[PDB]
Amino acid sequence: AYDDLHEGYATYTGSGYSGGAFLLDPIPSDMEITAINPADLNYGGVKAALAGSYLEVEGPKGKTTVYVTDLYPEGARGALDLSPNAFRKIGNMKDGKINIKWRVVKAPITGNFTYRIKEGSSRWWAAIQVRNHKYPVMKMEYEKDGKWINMEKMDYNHFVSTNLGTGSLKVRMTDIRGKVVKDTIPKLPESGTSKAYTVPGHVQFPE
Amino acid sequence: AYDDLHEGYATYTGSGYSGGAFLLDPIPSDMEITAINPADLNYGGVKAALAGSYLEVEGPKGKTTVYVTDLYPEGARGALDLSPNAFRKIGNMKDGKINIKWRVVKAPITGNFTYRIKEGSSRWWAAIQVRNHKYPVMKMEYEKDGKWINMEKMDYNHFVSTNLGTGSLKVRMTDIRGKVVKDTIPKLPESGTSKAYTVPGHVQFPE
Ligand SMILES: OC[C@H]1O[C@@H](O[C@H]2[C@H](O)[C@@H](O)[C@H](O[C@@H]3[C@@H](O)[C@H](O[C@H]4[C@H](O)[C@@H](O)[C@H](O[C@H]5[C@H](O)[C@@H](O)[C@H](O[C@H]6[C@H](O)[C@@H](O)[C@H](O[C@@H]7[C@@H](O)[C@H](O[C@H]8[C@H](O)[C@@H](O)[C@H](O)O[C@@H]8CO)O[C@H](CO)[C@H]7O)O[C@@H]6CO)O[C@@H]5CO)O[C@@H]4CO)O[C@H](CO)[C@H]3O)O[C@@H]2CO)[C@H](O)[C@@H](O)[C@@H]1O
Repeated sequence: AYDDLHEGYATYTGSGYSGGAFLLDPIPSDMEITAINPADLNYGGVKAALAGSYLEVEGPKGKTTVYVTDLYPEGARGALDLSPNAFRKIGNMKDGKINIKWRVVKAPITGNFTYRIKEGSSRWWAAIQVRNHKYPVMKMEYEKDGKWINMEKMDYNHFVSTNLGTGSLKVRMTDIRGKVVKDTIPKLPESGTSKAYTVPGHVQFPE
Repeated sequence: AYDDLHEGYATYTGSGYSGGAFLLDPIPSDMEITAINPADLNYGGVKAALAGSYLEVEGPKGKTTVYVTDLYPEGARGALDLSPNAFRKIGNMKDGKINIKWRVVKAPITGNFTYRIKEGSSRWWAAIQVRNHKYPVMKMEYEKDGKWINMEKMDYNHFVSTNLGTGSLKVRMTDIRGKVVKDTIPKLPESGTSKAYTVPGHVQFPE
């Protein structure tokens, strides 16, 4: 059915503010964040499906919302590793591990997607990340010669393809609800950029 | 390689000195070279098997030896597209096409292999080309955790693999006669190299 909660346990950690597997840096220190177990992270057989999602997390002392910035490698199904500023709002940190119920919620954000084009990217091979997205990005495609080509999502929260073609890149993104939106990204470099770079986008998933 | 024989036709072209498919630049402008039909290029099911090979070619007026630098995309079985300085030695330039016989021969070179590490190569993905080899290179393997891993030869005359591991790279090369030599290459970088570079090798195929 429509919007189920997930039972699990929360622990806490100070990692994930920097060097998180989803390459979402910089994370401001006042942000409530979490790492997420692999089974839940990879919903639908899509690697990093929940990367950059937001979760409402309910514990014994209340509820709070966290930004998913990292993998919780040894986490069981249902398990989250929150930042302590988030954890304290829903449980006593003396307890170390707490019972929780969580679910994906609409991101508390404004504006459009922002894209990050990974170092190494070119017309030959590219890795494109979506940031500032209101719901998990389950799918990304690009058009080439009138056909839409699926992009595999990677563990490091970018969508990848090869031989994408020349000129501007028409892309389309699908969320966890199945809503599809469409955008354009400027032509990829002749050859691999030494640095990742940012492209502010011009669409957002519907409310 | 010791013995071999092909019958076909040759034409001639000015291409292949620069920007040839096999990424063998720079080629001296007065070197004797040829482009080669796809069927014979991809001998034994190896893409670009004969890239960087040397052929002895016989026409009506004599024989000469040529360096294979490019693909002859439209050539039929046995067909070659020679540089005009090579065509001149074995045929009448006033003909647009000639009967030829040819065979893979020992490279008229001295010294050991040279490797070219393609731009963007790293421990995660690498494309390695062998240069200055006496016979066609049919196979390249590298060692990883005590096991030998085969690298796919690409159309662009490099061998490719992924997750090659850290540290210096033990490789082994097999020619078209089935001769095998082994060597070591310096470690690959942690991120895609910004520029292609060459590295001196320390072995050569036997005479
Ligand atoms: O999280 C906790 C967990 O951690 C675990 O460890 C993790 C660790 O935490 C992670 O950091 C790490 O994950 C990531 C890692 O996987 C990642 O790997 C990437 C890397 O970043 C990239 O840089 C690299 O990029 C290369 C591509 O892979 C490669 O495929 C691409 O290929 C291109 C070439 O670039 C291009 O030059 C080439 O050549 C062209 C030809 O295409 C062309 O052909 C055409 C002809 O011209 C034309 O005539 C004909 O008609 O058409 C032809 C086309 O069909 O020819 C021209 C010349 O003519 C050539 O120039 O073409 C290729 C096209 O595909 O190049 C890329 C260059 O960058 O990719 C790799 C992946 O492969 O790195 C990141 C770093 O941030 C890392 O995060 O993983 C580890 C391990 O899991 C722990 O294990 C665990 O314990 C913890 O719990």
